[PDB]
Amino acid sequence: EEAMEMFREDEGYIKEEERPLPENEFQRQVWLLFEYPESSGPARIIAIVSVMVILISIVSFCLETLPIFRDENEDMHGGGVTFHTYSQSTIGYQQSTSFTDPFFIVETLCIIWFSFEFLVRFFACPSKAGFFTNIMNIIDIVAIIPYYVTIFLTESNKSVLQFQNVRRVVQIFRIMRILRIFKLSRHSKGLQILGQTLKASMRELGLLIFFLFIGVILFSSAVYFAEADERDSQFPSIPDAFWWAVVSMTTVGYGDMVPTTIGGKIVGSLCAIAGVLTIALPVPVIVSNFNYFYHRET
Amino acid sequence: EEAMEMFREDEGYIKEEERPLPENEFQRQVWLLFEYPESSGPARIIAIVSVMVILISIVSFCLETLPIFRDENEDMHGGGVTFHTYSQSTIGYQQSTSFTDPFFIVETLCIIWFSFEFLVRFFACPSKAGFFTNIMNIIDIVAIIPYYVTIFLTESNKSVLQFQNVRRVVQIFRIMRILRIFKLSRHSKGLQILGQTLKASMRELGLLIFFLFIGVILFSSAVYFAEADERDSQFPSIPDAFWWAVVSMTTVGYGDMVPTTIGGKIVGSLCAIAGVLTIALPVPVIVSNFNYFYHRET
Amino acid sequence: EEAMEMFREDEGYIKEEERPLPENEFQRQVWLLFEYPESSGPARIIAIVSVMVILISIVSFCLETLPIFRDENEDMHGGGVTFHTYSQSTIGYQQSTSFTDPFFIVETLCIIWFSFEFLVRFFACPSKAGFFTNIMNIIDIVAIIPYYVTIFLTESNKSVLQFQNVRRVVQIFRIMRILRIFKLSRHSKGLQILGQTLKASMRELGLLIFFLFIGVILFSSAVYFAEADERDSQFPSIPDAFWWAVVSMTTVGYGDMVPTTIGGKIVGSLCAIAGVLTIALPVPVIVSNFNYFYHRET
Amino acid sequence: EEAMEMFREDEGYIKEEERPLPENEFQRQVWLLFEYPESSGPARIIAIVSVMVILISIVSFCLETLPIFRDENEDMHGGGVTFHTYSQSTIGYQQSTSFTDPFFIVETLCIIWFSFEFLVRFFACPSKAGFFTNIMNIIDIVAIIPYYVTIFLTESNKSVLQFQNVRRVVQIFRIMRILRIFKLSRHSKGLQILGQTLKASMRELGLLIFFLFIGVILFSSAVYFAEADERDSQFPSIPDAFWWAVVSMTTVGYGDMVPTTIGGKIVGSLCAIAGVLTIALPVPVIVSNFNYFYHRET
Repeated sequence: EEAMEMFREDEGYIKEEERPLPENEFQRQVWLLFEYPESSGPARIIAIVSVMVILISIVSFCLETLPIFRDENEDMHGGGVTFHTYSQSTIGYQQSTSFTDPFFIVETLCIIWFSFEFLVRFFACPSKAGFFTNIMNIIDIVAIIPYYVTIFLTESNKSVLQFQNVRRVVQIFRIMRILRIFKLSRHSKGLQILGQTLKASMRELGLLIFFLFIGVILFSSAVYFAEADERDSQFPSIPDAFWWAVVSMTTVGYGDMVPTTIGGKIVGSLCAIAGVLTIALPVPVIVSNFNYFYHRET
Repeated sequence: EEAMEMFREDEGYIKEEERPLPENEFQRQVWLLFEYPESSGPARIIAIVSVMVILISIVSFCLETLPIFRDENEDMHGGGVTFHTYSQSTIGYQQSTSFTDPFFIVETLCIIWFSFEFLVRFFACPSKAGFFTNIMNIIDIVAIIPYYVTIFLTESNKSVLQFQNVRRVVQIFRIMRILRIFKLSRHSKGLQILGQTLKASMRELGLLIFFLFIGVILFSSAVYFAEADERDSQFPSIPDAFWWAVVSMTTVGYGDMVPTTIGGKIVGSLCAIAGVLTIALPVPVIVSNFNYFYHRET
Repeated sequence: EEAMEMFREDEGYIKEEERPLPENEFQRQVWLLFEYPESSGPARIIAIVSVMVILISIVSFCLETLPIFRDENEDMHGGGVTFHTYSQSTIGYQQSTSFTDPFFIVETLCIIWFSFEFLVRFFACPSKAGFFTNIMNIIDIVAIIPYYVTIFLTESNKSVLQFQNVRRVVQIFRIMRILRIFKLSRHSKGLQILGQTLKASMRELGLLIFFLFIGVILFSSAVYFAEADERDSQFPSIPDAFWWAVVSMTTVGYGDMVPTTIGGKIVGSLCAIAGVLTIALPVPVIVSNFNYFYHRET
Repeated sequence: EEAMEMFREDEGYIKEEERPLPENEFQRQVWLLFEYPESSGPARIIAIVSVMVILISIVSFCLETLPIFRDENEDMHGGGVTFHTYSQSTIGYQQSTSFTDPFFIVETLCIIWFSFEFLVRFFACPSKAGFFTNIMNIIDIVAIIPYYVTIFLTESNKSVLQFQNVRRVVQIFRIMRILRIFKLSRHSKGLQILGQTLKASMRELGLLIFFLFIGVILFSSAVYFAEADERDSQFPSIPDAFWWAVVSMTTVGYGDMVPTTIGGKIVGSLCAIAGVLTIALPVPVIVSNFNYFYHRET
């Protein structure tokens, strides 16, 4: 049994996964209801629920921004900014105990599900200390927080001049809601394969960014000086032209700004070729890993 | 003979195709005239006809939309909308027993060929009940339908206020004519290989769309809030910015809308790289299958 | 010696190249001076000359079009059209026995080299009948012809009303000069490998064009009807939208015309993905051949 | 020991690296402090310093161009040109013994490090003659020079009418500062793998450029004549259209100029496909080498 384990690790057939139960025999049993969808029919249903749950939050998150509805705000004409209208304009919902804001309800509804997932999952974990080394528990935590950041801003604060301390910092938090989408990782097998391919390429991915950081700087400058002697130049500075080379090394290619001089085109056309020769060097490094981690289940 | 068949299936040399005739001995014989082009010279000719047939419909379909001819319509100046002018403007041809509309003739001509293909092929099929599991018979059916839907709209309807019930539903049908192009599958060997490669990738293709659906939502939002505090922003909402990230993860890159702020470019430039790292993960999954299904004839 | 040749052909080590000399013993000897650069120092020199010759013609061809010089034409203001100014405006040079046009000299100089290559190569060929099956002799012929087509229009014609018979047909010929660039094939080893890779892919390349021809039609139509109900639509017809889908299946992506409606974007964004899934299916079919034909010299 | 070395070279396990010390025993000992970071803690620190050094110069180089600061120049309004304001406008810093220009200090500070790297590295080299064959010493030299070219222009010249001799030649030098970024090659292992992959591809890379040079010329001309008979054409000449085909063979795709005629689109759409069939032929030639040179450390 000892030289067989050294054989499979060389082979890579290393599956040491053994889910220990919580030992309560119902603290154990209910734990497996929320750790394994394959134990029963209703065990699937929880996954069937929670996968659908995340989508409901997202559509509710995206529709707040819609100008059928953000133009149907408290500032439907958009004249000033109030302390209570800051929530309708920079938090995207109207907090009220009456809760006439429909989205503010729908936002809140999923959070009740997420904690009752998570907290019940926290109380029934066998491994208590190493709970926060698991990455698929971290996303659970970061999801539920700007909910509470919203409320403590509303409940605790009864004062003036709070926007001069932190107001766009609140607007940062309105983004960071967006990484609730990573909660699908617990359900998709395939999204974890991305999560492992990146985990197995964190140095070779750094070959890409560093080779692009070289490519950006070299050709942003070299086009800036060939487009230098215009009064009418589209390239005012070199950190303007960092936007230009990533538009043209990644071959997206926009048209917002394009070189105009005879030299700036000759410079500009090398950068089109060299972006192929910068992305494609460490891409098949990655994709061979992803192909390997995909069929590694077989 | 028993352990040889288990050998070839492991190998993949599994060709169990055996075309049974219809047994009529002319019901059988004429069936093979319209199932196999290789039985005779004229057996090729039917395929040589029917391949040329489909093209004639397409050019006749596309030229209806041309403003040498849709501007040479009954509303050549475009003032109003009549019940009979709905056919020339939303069905694309003028139905008449005189049939002065030339395209309306040419459209009708191919349909006579298609049924006389199909209906004769229906009566001479050996497999009678399993006729509608064959996908290359489904396209035959979907081709001939909006022809009849056009006529029943003309024949049965003599009444007022029909556009308030279904008029854009008619305009849907004018699209669905377009999938007559898939009828070439019966003739091209290579188009069926695409039909099989997709048939062997319907989960791994779903890795692509789901990894892109992740990529779209994450960066559409993250550019929306870095482009937030403009009165002059090109990004009014987040479902506006779903158009933006598929223009920029697929590296098409249009120029209709591009970020402008300092933050929106830094967000916007990550999304150029990440679209490479989203398409290219399950593409060589597919292309290895297609290369495998191509030479599988050898 | 017989089962060794069957071995190498299976292997692919099939090099039956045996250059028979012209047998004149100076017709033979001068032949190797103009077929093999490796026989001597001066044998290289002709190859060094003729490679430099082609470039001289090209720069002379491209500079005619330059508006430092085509605006310095006989119609420097561009008011009318003369029969003698047709050469300076649609043949790009001024033919005269004085030949004051400098480019018209430089154009003429190279043709003297090409024939004295070719005609001397014609008279000293061992194989006289199969001379015109060799493709690298066809390019020799097609190069020298529109030179003579230029002169016969000048020399033979002294009459009126020739532009109503053929005038843009002359302008066709001014293009077809451009395939003089393929004359480098006799000199580059690498350009012939492209010439062989295409020669070994003429069916599998046809998988690409036909899969793209499917992709173009299916999405040009499907965006035309989602962009139909505008008075302000960017898509007037469907053969307008053939330009649109090759801008967007090949992911070039211009911005001349982009969909605007909610449906036209959803249609338009599928076509971005599907162009990856159309180019990349028969590309590694080709590139595996090119990699094979490249190192086939080793 | 003799047939083992012939074995490893076939294998490619050829590591003949033997760093001979300078033999001074402190000239030797200090040499390893500036050639090997792995000898000690402080040996790392010099590499930790000098990697951070280069970045400081770059940010200082890029920020000079910023119109928070180049508009805060001596010509903050930009009316004329002085002999002393040429440094603030075309050398990017204000040279003085007072040195009130802050960047001109920060520029100067890094050069003191680079020479004290290099000159100390020069005096302690074992190999003195072949010092300038090593490429990672050339980059050291070309870095430090336009610093001195700046000073000798200021120190030696006290005269008039120097701009009519060389003024944009000075502006050339302001670019050539930019290749100080290649100094990271001594530190990154991965950037040298790029440096070796290009060193192992200098003929096969030339397959790419020459196949593109063919592709550019053939389609720039062929679109010029299909877009010829406009008064309103976007393509004035053929070397205008060299910018067009590299925008469209590399599939960047800008929108600055796009064909408009019916023929110019049919020409223009072939060039989209053919740029895929020109980049992708010698790319996996390269990327296989880079993948090989990456893991060649293992």
